[PDB]
Amino acid sequence: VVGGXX
Amino acid sequence: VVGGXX
Amino acid sequence: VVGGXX
Amino acid sequence: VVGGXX
Ligand SMILES: OC(C(F)(F)F)C(F)(F)F
Ligand SMILES: OC(C(F)(F)F)C(F)(F)F
Ligand SMILES: OC(C(F)(F)F)C(F)(F)F
Ligand SMILES: OC(C(F)(F)F)C(F)(F)F
Repeated sequence: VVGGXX
Repeated sequence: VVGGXX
Repeated sequence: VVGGXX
Repeated sequence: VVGGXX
């Protein structure tokens, strides 16, 4: 899986 | 501001 | 600002 | 198998 942000 | 995770 | 995975 | 992003 991959994820992120802000 | 404050944030993060993963 | 964050990101991750694999 | 491949994955990525951000
Ligand atoms: O979630 C992984 C990714 F990101 F697609 F490569 C997996 F390989 F496990 F599918
Ligand atoms: O965003 C800051 C926080 F996180 F609320 F402390 C500020 F105080 F500057 F609003
Ligand atoms: O992305 C960060 C967060 F999470 F919003 F605090 C930044 F401080 F950089 F805005
Ligand atoms: O996921 C691989 C791919 F990319 F299809 F070749 C596997 F060899 F494992 F199928």
